Amino acid sequence: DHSELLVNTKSGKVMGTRVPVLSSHISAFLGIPFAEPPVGNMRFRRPEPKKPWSGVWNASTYPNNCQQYVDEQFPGFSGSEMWNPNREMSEDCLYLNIWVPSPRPKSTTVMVWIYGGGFYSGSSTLDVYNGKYLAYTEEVVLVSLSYRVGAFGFLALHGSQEAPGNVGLLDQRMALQWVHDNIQFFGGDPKTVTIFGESAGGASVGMHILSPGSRDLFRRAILQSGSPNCPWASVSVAEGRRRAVELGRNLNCNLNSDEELIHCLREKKPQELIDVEWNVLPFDSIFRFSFVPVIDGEFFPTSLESMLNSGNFKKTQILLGVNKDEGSFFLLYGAPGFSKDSESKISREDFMSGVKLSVPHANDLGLDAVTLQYTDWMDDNNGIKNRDGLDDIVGDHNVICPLMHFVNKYTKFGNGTYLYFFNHRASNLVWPEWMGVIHGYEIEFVFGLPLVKELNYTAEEEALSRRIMHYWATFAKTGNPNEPHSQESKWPLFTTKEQKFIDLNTEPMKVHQRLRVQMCVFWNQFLPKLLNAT
Ligand SMILES: c1ccc2oc(CNCCCCCCCNc3c4c(nc5ccccc35)CCCC4)cc2c1
Ligand SMILES: *[C@@H]1O[C@H](CO)[C@@H](O[C@@H]2O[C@H](CO)[C@@H](O)[C@H](O)[C@H]2NC(C)=O)[C@H](O)[C@H]1NC(C)=O
Ligand SMILES: *[C@@H]1O[C@H](CO)[C@@H](O)[C@H](O)[C@H]1NC(C)=O
Ligand SMILES: *[C@H]1O[C@H](CO)[C@@H](O)[C@H](O)[C@H]1NC(C)=O
Repeated sequence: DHSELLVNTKSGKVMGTRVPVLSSHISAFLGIPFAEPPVGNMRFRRPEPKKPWSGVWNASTYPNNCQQYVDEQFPGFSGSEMWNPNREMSEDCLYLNIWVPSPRPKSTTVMVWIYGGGFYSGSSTLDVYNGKYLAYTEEVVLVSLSYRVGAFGFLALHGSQEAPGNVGLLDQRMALQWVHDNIQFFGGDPKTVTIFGESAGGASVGMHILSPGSRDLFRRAILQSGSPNCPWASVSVAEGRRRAVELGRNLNCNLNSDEELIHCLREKKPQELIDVEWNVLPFDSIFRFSFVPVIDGEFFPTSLESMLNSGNFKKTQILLGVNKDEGSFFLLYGAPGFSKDSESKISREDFMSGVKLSVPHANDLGLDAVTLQYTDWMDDNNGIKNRDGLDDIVGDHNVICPLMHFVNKYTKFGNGTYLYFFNHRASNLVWPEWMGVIHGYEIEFVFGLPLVKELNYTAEEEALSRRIMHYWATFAKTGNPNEPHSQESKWPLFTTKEQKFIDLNTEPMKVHQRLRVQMCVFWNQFLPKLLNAT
């Protein structure tokens, strides 16, 4: 080798870069391709594996982020801008990143990060997805993948093979193929790969657990605030088709045959599709899960629920959880009365509307049912209560109760579940109090940022991040987040009978049972039953 930053891989030779890590240093390989650029006539198709290359691929800088809608609701605002692309956007975007410990290890554990963003945005290159503190602190090879989002990734004319749909999931699978085939040269154990991810990354993980074509490519799985059965995470092939033809209609396109339609859509510039993306949604939910995975009979042989009942999925160990206020950012962005700079107390009227916004698929009875469920009628004009109740509505319906359904289903067949509730609101949070513990805001703990002194996290936050990185890495290494026979308090296994989970915050650990049963019984059993009858 005569070098640490040089690696020969079944695709090509790769030149690394040396990086500082809290006064130490590590190796890092940025922007390694794993597939052919999906440009021109390749748009909306299955990816192809990268054609192997003569020479030294300069893997010393982050790659172009994929093409997505950017978030300008708060220009200049870091809380919101941290999530936007920070490298140039381009259809040429299927690369990946490895952080290897230094000195290069023998065959140690690999974690692969799959970003979220609702399947319409996201980027592998964000400050908070910086793999170096975790790769360093826990001695793991940390990969981060990238995948087409939006129409580029999920336009779906089932029957067609030109835009079959799901292709963004296939992007991830191929990144995962590549880890299977090449991570050995980098010091990592291809028999010890944990895929982890948040939001749509969390659901993508769960979809790889489910899909036959992906199960064999990894060992263990972490799902953070996302689950494949989330209502924003998939659509029927009928509704993908319907939505895809509506992108044509919106862009003046021939609609007689798929060939016609795809051809038209392939001619248009990127920002053009992005600009009419919103306008495919029936009406509506706020924000733009236009193009998402399809239940296609291929990647997904049958319906998720049926897969999940029959046990048709990978049986291994999972670690997963939710944040206390998943819903808060949705309300801020899409619902009246809710604004970044006020306490956002909610009139009783703005509650009726907010309910309607959050449960689009429901009839008047559904809305009454949800309203009854979440309303204190001894004090129905409390604007804090109404504001918080709406938050819980949105959080439970879209993240917690689908996640709890998945957990109870998986655990009947799987080989060990661990379940967390992250309810710490960070000291240095730039968002207003009423949002609480926000969708996405445990990521920074997982990826080590509170160990950087520059960023003003408290010491008790430094200890939390260290504890969490350990749980995560110990779990990836062993299928269990606890240390062999250590003094520290044990995070119990989640079981069907007893359903224990822990909080994840600065106070000493507490174990609980049945995370949000009452509401989840409502969302998972009662409400669907009531809508199917009426
Ligand atoms: C209620 C209803 C639907 C929901 O779907 C999801 C899962 N993914 C949604 C992410 C797509 C919206 C992201 C646009 C802004 N990017 C952010 C993202 C996240 N958190 C944010 C918090 C505050 C402001 C912006 C955030 C975390 C996920 C990455 C994108 C969560 C969720 C909650
Ligand atoms: C995970 O699976 C392992 C192995 O597939 C299970 O361990 C076996 O348990 C049976 C009965 O408990 C024993 O007869 C064997 O000695 C164990 N085998 C091994 C290889 O350890 C284990 O119980 C499963 N874990 C969970 C939490 O479901
Ligand atoms: C790798 O690429 C970047 C792009 O500007 C450059 O800064 C860096 O010095 C290059 N290294 C080599 C080996 O050329
Ligand atoms: C704490 O650090 C931040 C960096 O995000 C810095 O901008 C800020 O000025 C510091 N706080 C105070 C009170 O000076």
